[PDB]
Parts: sequence; structure tokens; C-alpha cells
Amino acid sequence: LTKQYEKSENDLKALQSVGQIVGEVLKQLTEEKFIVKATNGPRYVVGCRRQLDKSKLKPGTRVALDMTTLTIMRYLPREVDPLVYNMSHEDPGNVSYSEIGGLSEQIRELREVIELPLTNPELFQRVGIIPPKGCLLYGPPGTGKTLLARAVASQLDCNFLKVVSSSIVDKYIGESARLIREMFNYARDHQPCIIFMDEIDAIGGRRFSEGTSADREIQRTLMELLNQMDGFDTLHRVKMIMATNRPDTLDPALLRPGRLDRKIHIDLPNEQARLDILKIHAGPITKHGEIDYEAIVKLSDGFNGADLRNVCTEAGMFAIRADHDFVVQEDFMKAVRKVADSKKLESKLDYKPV
Amino acid sequence: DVLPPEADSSIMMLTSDQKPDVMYADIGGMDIQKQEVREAVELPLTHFELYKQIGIDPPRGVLMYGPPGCGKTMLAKAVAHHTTAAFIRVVGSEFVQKYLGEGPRMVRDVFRLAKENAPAIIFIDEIDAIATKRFDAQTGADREVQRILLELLNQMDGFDQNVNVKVIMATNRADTLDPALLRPGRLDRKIEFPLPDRRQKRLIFSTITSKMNLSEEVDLEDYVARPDKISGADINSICQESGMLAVRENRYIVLAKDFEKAYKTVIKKDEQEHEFYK
Amino acid sequence: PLLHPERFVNLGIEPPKGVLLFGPPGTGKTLCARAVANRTDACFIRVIGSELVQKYVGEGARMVRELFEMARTKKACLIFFDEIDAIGGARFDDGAGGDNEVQRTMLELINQLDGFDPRGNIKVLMATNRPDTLDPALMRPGRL
Amino acid sequence: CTKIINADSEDPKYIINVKQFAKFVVDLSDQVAPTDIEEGMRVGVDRN
Amino acid sequence: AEVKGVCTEAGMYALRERRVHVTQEDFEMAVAKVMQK
Amino acid sequence: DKIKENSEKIKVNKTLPYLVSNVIELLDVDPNDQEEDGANIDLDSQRKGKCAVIKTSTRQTYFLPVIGLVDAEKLKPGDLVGVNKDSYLILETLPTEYDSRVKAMEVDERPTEQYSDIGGLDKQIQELVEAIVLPMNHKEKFENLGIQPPKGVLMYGPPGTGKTLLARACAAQTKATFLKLAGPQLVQMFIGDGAKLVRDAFALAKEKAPSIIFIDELDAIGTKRFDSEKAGDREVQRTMLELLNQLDGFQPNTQVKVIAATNRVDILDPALLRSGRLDRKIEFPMPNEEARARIMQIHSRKMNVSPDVNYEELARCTDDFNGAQCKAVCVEAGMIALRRGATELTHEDYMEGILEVQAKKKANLQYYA
Amino acid sequence: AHHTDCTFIRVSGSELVQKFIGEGARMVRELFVMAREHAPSIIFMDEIDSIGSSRLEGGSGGDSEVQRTMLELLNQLDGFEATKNIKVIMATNRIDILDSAL
Ligand SMILES: Nc1ncnc2c1ncn2[C@@H]1O[C@H](COP(=O)(O)OP(=O)(O)OP(=O)(O)O)[C@@H](O)[C@H]1O
Ligand SMILES: Nc1ncnc2c1ncn2[C@@H]1O[C@H](COP(=O)(O)OP(=O)(O)OP(=O)(O)O)[C@@H](O)[C@H]1O
Ligand SMILES: Nc1ncnc2c1ncn2[C@@H]1O[C@H](COP(=O)(O)OP(=O)(O)OP(=O)(O)O)[C@@H](O)[C@H]1O
Ligand SMILES: Nc1ncnc2c1ncn2[C@@H]1O[C@H](COP(=O)(O)OP(=O)(O)O)[C@@H](O)[C@H]1O
Repeated sequence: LTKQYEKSENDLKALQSVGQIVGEVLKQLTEEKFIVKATNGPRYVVGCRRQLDKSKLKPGTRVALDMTTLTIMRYLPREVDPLVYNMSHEDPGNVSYSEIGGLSEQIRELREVIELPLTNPELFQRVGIIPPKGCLLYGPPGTGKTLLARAVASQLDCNFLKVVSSSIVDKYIGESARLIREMFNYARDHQPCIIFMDEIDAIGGRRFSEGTSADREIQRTLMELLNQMDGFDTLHRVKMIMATNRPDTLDPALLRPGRLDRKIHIDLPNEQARLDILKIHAGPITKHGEIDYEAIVKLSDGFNGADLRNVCTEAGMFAIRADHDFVVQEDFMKAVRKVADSKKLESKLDYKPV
Repeated sequence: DVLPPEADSSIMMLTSDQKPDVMYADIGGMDIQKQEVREAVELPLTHFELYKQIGIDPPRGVLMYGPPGCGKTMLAKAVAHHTTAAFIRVVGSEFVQKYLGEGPRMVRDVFRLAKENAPAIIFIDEIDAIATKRFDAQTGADREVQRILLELLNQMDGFDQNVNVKVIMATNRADTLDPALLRPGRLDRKIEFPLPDRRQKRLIFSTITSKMNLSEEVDLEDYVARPDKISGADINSICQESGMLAVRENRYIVLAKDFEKAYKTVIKKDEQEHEFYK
Repeated sequence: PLLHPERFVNLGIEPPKGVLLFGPPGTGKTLCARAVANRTDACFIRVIGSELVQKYVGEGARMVRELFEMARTKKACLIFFDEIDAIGGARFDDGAGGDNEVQRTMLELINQLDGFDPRGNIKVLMATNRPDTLDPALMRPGRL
Repeated sequence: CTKIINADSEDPKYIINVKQFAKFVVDLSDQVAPTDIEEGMRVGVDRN
Repeated sequence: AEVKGVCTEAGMYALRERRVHVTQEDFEMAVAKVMQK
Repeated sequence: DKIKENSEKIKVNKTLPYLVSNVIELLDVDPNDQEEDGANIDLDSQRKGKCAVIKTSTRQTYFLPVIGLVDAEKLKPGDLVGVNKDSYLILETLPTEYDSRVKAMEVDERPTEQYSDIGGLDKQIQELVEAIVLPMNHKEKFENLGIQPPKGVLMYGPPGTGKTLLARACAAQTKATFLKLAGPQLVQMFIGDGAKLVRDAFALAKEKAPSIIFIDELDAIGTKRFDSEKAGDREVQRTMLELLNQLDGFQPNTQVKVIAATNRVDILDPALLRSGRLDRKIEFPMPNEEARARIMQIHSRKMNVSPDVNYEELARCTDDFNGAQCKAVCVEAGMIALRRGATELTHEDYMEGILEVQAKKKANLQYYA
Repeated sequence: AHHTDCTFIRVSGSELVQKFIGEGARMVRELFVMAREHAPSIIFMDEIDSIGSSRLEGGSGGDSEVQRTMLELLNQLDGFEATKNIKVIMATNRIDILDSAL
């Protein structure tokens, strides 16, 4: 008949297939005896087919097995642990470094840590100095540390990884360090990788002494990340970026150089820094051509890099009132005084560097 | 059937391509402890009868400690390259899995692997995850942590008083530990890795600055003069940042202004005191 | 209301589902509670005031959840609380490193008592000897 | 005994877990009608 | 408690001299090194 | 007939008790050098299609060469599939199920409250409609000016002024998937389980694309993070840092609108007052004069009221009250008429309700004036 | 012990015994049995018992089957001796954690 016939015979063909057990090979016993471990539990000794290229079956590899006879079927690449899949190819597209403004000094210092050693590795060799491994961002909130990470993410898109730093913990005594094992093993397999560890202050912190058995697991997740940072096996083409709001509460073993080579400071924006931020955010606004940004930037001191985006948002709200369509500079002066009214119940951040 | 004596261990040796290529002469200014760790590992292989005719009761383990970044992991990394005996390295917090008793089971698998293979050197970095004095807080998780210590303490006592499985382990805080780990019949030999002094700063600076250019207009002893509580890792960060600064100016030659900007970048967060107190 | 749901329907009012008892010790609050549980024609559920204070974090909110769900399952039950100062009346922050978990339990109670689809035809009795160190959210009518 | 989590439409097709054994997709027997079979209560399941 | 460490590290310093002897200068350096810590 | 017999044989094999499982990742197997005839195998080199690896519900991960009666392109790692019991072959793709606590908080009762019952606050109801109702109804009006939709509203004040009315009002009007969340529901037993809870909470709001999430009593989880001890605060700060990143920052979303409420704001972290977390800060003062006379008029709508009462005298006499206290005046006044049995009210019914609400203790103040 | 013409028994007993949780409940049993059957002797026991238990706060907390060990030691310390042939000496540090008032 039509394709209903051809779909049916492939449907009946597929049902005769069976599953296969997944296991790992410990060592090679003889030319036909192989000791394997099923990952759910018990270990066995098995044999190959005849032509599976037994030189390739190395200790530690992953391989499939049959059900009844339990013999070696086909070697497979290393596992990916689909929690790691959810943080690898998940980021939507972002526009480039044009939207971020006023941080051009801190922009270039991150470029020299990440992009330059992989694009131009010869020039560091010519001097003969190993490039730095990782960098740390810190500062008051709302100045764009996460947006800076989005700018680097949509720049070459090498192997960018987004750690939430709160799903690292779990309900069991294990499975927290074991996820960090599979993350860096995924980092070793794909060599030019970038790890982004946002909000480290959850998992990180200081070293206690007989606090709580709950803190013992959070610490056991902590100094494991210290160990896989430098440890025994050094890293290659792996750069880790981490950001927080309080750098004083971090561990001194976390903040020592070698694991965090350069500390990057992001501060509250200056007069010209608040000016061109406002130029970017007021770009797609159908304003009437009388707007003067100089008076607007004058009554905004101590603002973040994000309250100015709220200022641009609130001016359209006053345009929405009586549906005036065009935005008039009087609404910009009115919306500024509304925002600075709200910025009086959250202050005194000023955390000590490093 | 009877297998060959190590078949399932689920942990392998340091192979032959995993040598981390750190030379002994790469380490500068550690001869008070490089020589100590050399005589505490390979020397009692031959001279074992000299302990018995004097009565020192030769040690099995040595525990390193110090401020975080004085050179602890690299010395263990250094002796992995220049050993002829087998070497086994394990993560200090990898036997914490979510089953019943796989922790003590794989700890027994390590020492069985270490005994039957060779007179090997077992290195277990960061034991603070396991070696806490603590107490039996009835939560459902601490009992496996304690019995891992009990399995570790039972197996470090009675090998034969002749097998040359040397044990080496290292922390940064050697205070939150059970006192039986620092007791005889177990890991006894004590070495501290303190912050360097003026002479050892010269040796670390000369070794690191022997591979890039250093045009002769750069003084080296003038940066040694300010004490500033400089660790081992701060020297490498100074040389990297000064090199990266010269990279940024499209220059392959390190100058004296590069070291000054590196010195301000690495160490400036110390000036916090009020004038009227003194 | 639990025996004559005829007067309030024709007069169109609502009964005060929360009543607080207070006074000097040994005056009859326990006797009034037993007298209420005498002729209740309903299900009576007593609460020890320090039962909710527990060692692990967050379990007291689970007791309040299961308690109000058991209240919602049957028809027209009566909650009795005794010694409400143990559950919590203060809102201290003067270096707020002291009690916070029992504040979370009180907050989950405070939320389940009122607002966003309220409980229904249940009533709440409370009793304490010092009704001056209590939460102003508790003293707000609609709950007490 | 078992715990139900999700119910499908038209056809019953309930997603279920036992306590720690496994999770399944099952049907109700002819002994009971499909009315008091809502999500979030324990239900007994034949072992075969 | 430090006297035991004095004797063991005195034996250590005697062993570095490649002798079965335990000399006086071994004890002097023993006191100095143990006292230092 | 010939094809329908094959259609009959397919439905025979899929009986009903399918085990469920998770898909780990999808693979693809290349052919080998030369497969020997007389010892060849179909489930090998001669399969250029797709493949998958599946972890079962019994924590045993198996492998399958043929995916089966599912299109391969629809499957993504992290999904749930209805595999068999013997061949362990994929049969059906199920809707993804969530945590049992997450499955309970969907607003299904659909309450009904109009805006006229919150008389006294018409300035605050103007912007609260503005920051919520306009984006999911008029996308084209905001897009013509083209700036950004709002993100989050904080409502706060003294606890009697009335804030849960406006939360219940917006669930009454909008036909979006309103979602209800409490403060201390997020604080859980073990470590973890709050990070999983908020992530599951936002995931349920993703598929129901017009949705409002409401968080009540934000001062429970969301206290000021400082240098302290113990594990009680550190678990809450772990869930707060999970909340802030999933709300604004990486992966921005328009389709989820968050509403937060509290009674104190000095305790909240300043990171809650950032860009997209809390957009507007809304006050709720105590009712002054005409709001108090408006409140008693609203609540006494059902009650039989004698038509010689003037509410301005009540509003003048009742001082330092709120919405709930003026509500309690009306209920108490209606009972006093029931005590004497009179149907319609009077002025002195209200005044005795006033004297009960103030809760004045025994005085002995007879040495004044 | 040597000058009183008695044998000396030293009890290590810190944590290697308590690995099989209730072995302490037999540790204080059989030891005392040998100290009752061998000779006039003394028993030397270290700080560890105070490390093992302080009081019965673990009676409502769990006892980790160690305070019960202390409890077992308690009755076997009481028993009926009146010197007889068994005596005990306590050597310890930080005396103010255990329950010497009872
Ligand atoms: N003597 C030395 N000479 C040169 N560099 C050194 C020396 N000692 C340490 N370093 C530097 O220290 C780093 C190696 O790790 P590090 O010595 O800090 O580990 P560690 O002492 O075990 O520290 P931690 O306990 O913090 O993990 C490298 O950056 C290396 O340049
Ligand atoms: N009006 C009363 N008539 C009869 N007995 C009374 C009366 N008031 C108190 N009692 C007696 O007082 C005894 C103890 O008082 P009760 O148990 O009521 O304490 P309470 O008022 O609840 O106080 P508290 O909870 O502070 O201890 C009761 O057993 C009861 O017999
Ligand atoms: N302005 C008002 N007009 C009419 N009724 C009001 C007003 N304000 C509050 N109410 C009454 O308050 C009751 C609901 O409690 P309310 O909204 O005051 O609590 P809240 O402030 O949101 O919460 P919380 O007690 O947690 O602070 C309802 O019975 C409602 O009629
Ligand atoms: N330099 C800047 N220029 C323009 N907008 C900025 C800038 N910095 C921050 N923003 C605004 O702040 C938001 C990002 O906030 P967030 O990532 O929370 O900052 P942080 O993580 O540093 O607190 C963005 O939506 C962006 O609109």
C-alpha cells in the first residue's frame, strides 16, 4: 500500500531487537578472558567476539555486553552524565560587547586571560611563561557580572559551561563530588573549554571546626574542587571563571594564586560610565528629539549599572499613561526621581577586595 | 577459579605517561625538606638494619602541613617523577559514595593493591575530608565517616614491620585531626612547610626567572627587601603578571616597570590601620 | 455555628474563627478547653505548644502542613493550641543569630491560618499567660 | 502498596512508583471503577 | 611529651651520621630542633 | 487487511505495564572494516541509524541499538520514556512528571475577588495592574514603543494594611496559569531539596507560558546574608542564591512574572533589589480617613444595615486601625444586634464593636479630669 | 603496681574496639573478668572513657552504643568488690566533662 505498510514492517522488525548491558573493563586477563564491571553492581569475566580490535579495549573504557551469554559486544566513548548535558548546549544567543559599556578596562583584562592564550599561543611561549588559569569577578550587585559572562559566552562559543552552584549539592553522602568528577572529565575530553561558576559563595565559604555534619559534606565538596583545580593532573586549555558578591568570606586556599590568578574588580559606574550606559539602553526608544542626558546623569549618584535600565523602562510607563507614544525629557526627569526614591532602603555593601 | 592477585581494584597506578614532568631541580629553596623526604622514602629500603641496632622504630608515614601554597603538592608531584618504585595516588574524598560499606571496601582494595604490587608509595592528598577528630553525631552519615578512619587506622599498624609501602599525606591545617594519627605505630615523621625567608625567596626567584628573558636593567634583590608575607605561589603569580603585562605591550622583553606593576597587583591589600593609635 | 447554621445565614454575618484566651495562671483556660471539647459534636485536635520545636531544620513546617491537611480532610474540626509563646511571638533581629527556625515554623503557621484560599469551617483556640510578647501578625483580626 | 504520581487522559495509564523498587505505568483492575483514583494517594498493586 | 621526640630525632641525626653511635652533639642539635618547634 | 494485521500485532506487544526510565544520551555507530558472512550480526556495524543509552528506574543502565517505535529527533537527554519489561525497548514518550510538592501548588480553585473590595488603595492598584496585566494582554502596545516588560513587584508595609487581597485579585481576573508558592515551603529537610524545588517550580511555569508565580512572606527565605555559624542559615542562603540566578541573570525569561510580598523590608538582602529581581517597590500605608469609611461600606454590603448611620463619624472615632481591624468592627457590630435580637443595625451597635476591637483592659482611671 | 606486688594491665581501648559498636559493652566485661581471675592487680584506663561518654544526654540523643558502654562499665565498676583483688586507677585530662558527681 502506501507508507503505512512500510512503517508496519519496520515496526515489527524493531520489536525483535533486545537491550544490551553497559559496563566497564578493568583489565585484560588473557587473549579471550576479560574482567568487566557492570555499573549497577557486580563484576564478571567475559569474552570478546572475535574482531573487536582488542588492542583498543583499554582498562577504564566503556563497553556494551549481551544479556544471556554476557560477552563483549562493542566499545563506546566515555559517558556524558546528562546533568552535564543540561549545562553545555543550553545557552541562547547573545549580542556582542557593544551592550556592555563603561567596563572597557575590565573587558580587556578578561580577554587577555581567556581569548589570547588560545588564539595566539606562540607569543606566550616566545616570552616563555605559562598563561593564567582562572579569574574572579566581584563587586556590588547590578553592575553586570553575569552579563559580562554572557558576552564572553557568545564570542567564540568554545565549550561554555554554566554552573548554577546550588545543584552541586544533593541528598546523598556522595553524588556531589562525583558530579564535579564528570564535569572536569568532560572538560578534559573537549580541550578548549570554559567553566563558569556563578555564585560560588553557596558551595564555597570558610573552613569550620566541629560545626555540623551538614557542613562536613559542603566542605567535602569544597576541597575536592581545590584538589581538581591544580592537584596532580594539571589542566590544559581549561579556564574557569567565577563571580560572587562577597569575596571576604571565601576560603584562603580557594583565593590563593595558581587557582585564581587575577582578581577583577567591578565598581559603581562613574559620570561618563553612567552616560554611555544610558546611551545604549535608550537606543531603541522612540523619543522626541529634545532629550539631554547630562541633566539626567547628574541626579544619579551611587546608581548601579542596572537602575539606569529601570529608568529607561519607567519612562515608557509614563509614556503609557495617556498613551503619549513619544518619550519626552520631562518623563526622564520624573522617572529618575522615582528610582532614586526607591534606592534608599538597600545600601552599605562596600565589601573588602579579595 | 583463582584470579591473578590484583584483578578488580577499580583504581590504577600512575602508569608511564602520567608522570607530571616536574624536575627535582625545578624546586628552589626546599633543601631542608627535599633531603628529609628523600631519606624518609627510598633510604630505609637498604639500611633497615641500622634502625634496629639503634632503636628508632622506623616510620611508616609522614604528614606534611603548612600555609596554603608553600609547596606541598608539588613536592609529592616531584617525587612521582623521580621514583623507580611504583606510585599510587588517590583523592582524599573519593571513598564517600552513597552505598552501605563501599568506603571501607575500596580502602581495603587500595592497601591490597599497594602490598602485592611493589614497595610502592601511596599518596593521599587532602585528608581533612576524612581525618577529623569529631564525634559520633547520630545523623546517618557520620558512622561511615568514622568507620573509614577506623579501617584506615587498623590497616596502618600491622603489615609486617618489613614491607616498604611508604605512606605520604598532606593537609593545610594539621590541627583538626584525631590524635591517634599522630601517634607511634602509624604516621610519625613531621615536617612543616612554612612561609619562605630572604634566602629562600632568592632561590625561588632565581629558579623561576631562569626561563624568560630578564633584561639586565631589572634588579632582583630590591623586591626581596620588602617582606610582605609572600608565599610560594605568590612568586609565580608575580612573574606571570609581569610577563602578561609585557605581552600586552607587544614586547618579548621583561622590564623593571613590569615587576613594579606586578608587585602592586599581587600585594597591595595590607594598608589598613589608623594613625592615632600610635 | 457548629450546631445552628441557620441564624448566621439569614442574618448574613460570619463567625470569628479565631479566639485567644489569656489571664493569670490557674484560672480556667484548661477547664474552658476541656469544656469546649466536651460537647463539640465534632473532631477535636489538641496541640502541645513545644511539640513543633524540633532538632532538624524545616520539619516543624511539615507538622503544620500535615496538621492543616488533616483538618481539611474531615469536616469541621477544632484546633486547640496551648502555651503559644513556645511556638513564637517575638521577631528579634538584634544580631539575629538566635532563633530563626521556630520563626519559620510560626511563619508557615501564620500563612496557613489566613490568605489565599483560607481553611474553611475550622476554628482555632489559643491560650497563653503573657499575651504581650506576641507577633502583631497574630494579634491582627481575621486570625485572632 | 504503591504511590501514584500522574494520571493521563481518556485511557487511565497511571504513572506510579512502589516505594523504592521501580517506577511503572499501569492500569486499574475491573474490581474498582476509575473515580476515587486521583493523584497523590497510595494504591495497592498486584505483585504479578 | 617532647622528650620522646627528642630521642627519636636524635636517633635520626645519628642515622644521618651513618653511625651506630648516638653522640652528644646529636642531643644538642636534638634539643635545638625540637625546642625550635 | 495485510497491513492491519501487522497493526494488530504491534498493539499486542505493547500490553500496558511499561517500565519508565531516563535517556542518558544519544549515540551513532559507524560500520567496521568487513563483517564476516555466516557470523554477521545485524545489531552491529550495519546500523547507520541512531541509538540511545537508557538508565532504568532500577538504577541499571542498559543500551539499545534500535530506538524503536519513537522518532529519534524528538528525544533529548533528560527525558522520560516508557520502556518494556523484557526486551527493554523504547515504546512511548511520556509527559515529564515533577516533584509531588510541586504538583500541589497550582491554583485550581480559581478565587473570585473584584477590585472594588480593596477600596482605599486606588493609587497602588493602578500600577499593579500596569506592571502585570498589560504585558500578557497587549504585547503590541509595549512592542511599538519597544523597551522591556517589567520583572517582579515587591509589595510591603504594616501587616494589617492588606496585601493578600491584591494577590487574590490578580488570580481572579487574569486567565493565565497563576501559581502559588509560600515562604517556608522552600526550606526543606536535607541539604539540597530547595534548589531542586525552585528549579522544578520555574520549570512548571515554563510550559504554561502565560504564568504568574506568587511568593508570600519573602522574609522567611531571603534574610540578610552575613558572617554567621550553624547550618540553618547556610541552607536558606543556598536556596536564596539559587532563587536569584534562576529569576534574573543567565537565560532571561519574559513568560514568568514573579510577585513577592512581605511585612518588613530591612531584613531582605540588597541582592533582591537588583535589576530584574524586584522592579518596583510599593508602599502600603495605614488608611487615613476616607479609606476607613470606604472599608466599612464594602464589608457591610451583605449585612442588613439600618439606613441612619454616617460612616465619617465612625472613621473619625476609629484611629490607628487597618483594613482587618475595620473589618472586625463590622462583624462584631452585627453580632451585638444578634445578642439583643434586632435585625437591622444601629449606630450604637458599631460603637460597642469599636470598644471591643480596641481591647482596652480594666482601667480604674477615675482620677482624671 | 610493681611496688604493691601486683600485675599491671594497660587498656588502649580508644576507638578500635568501638568499631563493632557494642564491643565496648563486652570490652568492660571480659577485661574485668581477666582482672578478676588472673591475680591481685590494678587496671589502668585513660581519658577515652570521658571521650566515650559524658552523661546520658545521648540517652535522648542516641548513645551511639558508647554511653551504654559507659553504663555497662558503671555497673561493673559498682558490682561487689570491696578491694578483693581488683583495683582501678584513672588517668585523664580535662576532668570536668564526665559525670563524677554520680
Ligand atoms: N619552591 C617553589 N618554587 C616555585 N614555585 C613554587 C614553589 N612552591 C610552590 N610554587 C608554586 O605553587 C604552585 C603549586 O601548588 P602549591 O605549591 O601552591 O600547592 P600546595 O602547597 O599543596 O597548596 P594548597 O594546600 O593550597 O593546595 C605553583 O603555582 C608553583 O609555581
Ligand atoms: N471557675 C472554675 N471552676 C472550677 N474549677 C476551676 C475554675 N477555675 C479553675 N479551676 C480549677 O483550677 C485547676 C487548675 O487550673 P487550670 O488547669 O484551669 O489552669 P489554667 O488556667 O489553664 O492555667 P495555666 O495553663 O497557666 O497553668 C483546674 O483543675 C480546675 O479544677
Ligand atoms: N483596605 C482594605 N479594605 C478592605 N478589606 C481589607 C483591606 N485591607 C485588608 N482587608 C481585609 O484583610 C483580610 C486579609 O488580610 P490582609 O490582606 O490584610 O493581610 P496581609 O497584609 O496581606 O497579610 P499578613 O497578615 O501576612 O501581613 C481580608 O478579610 C480583607 O477584607
Ligand atoms: N555596564 C552595563 N551597561 C548596561 N547595562 C548593564 C550594565 N551592567 C549591568 N547592566 C544591566 O544589569 C543586568 C544584569 O544584572 P546582573 O547580571 O544581575 O549584574 P550582576 O550579576 O553584576 O549583579 C542586565 O539586564 C543589564 O541590563
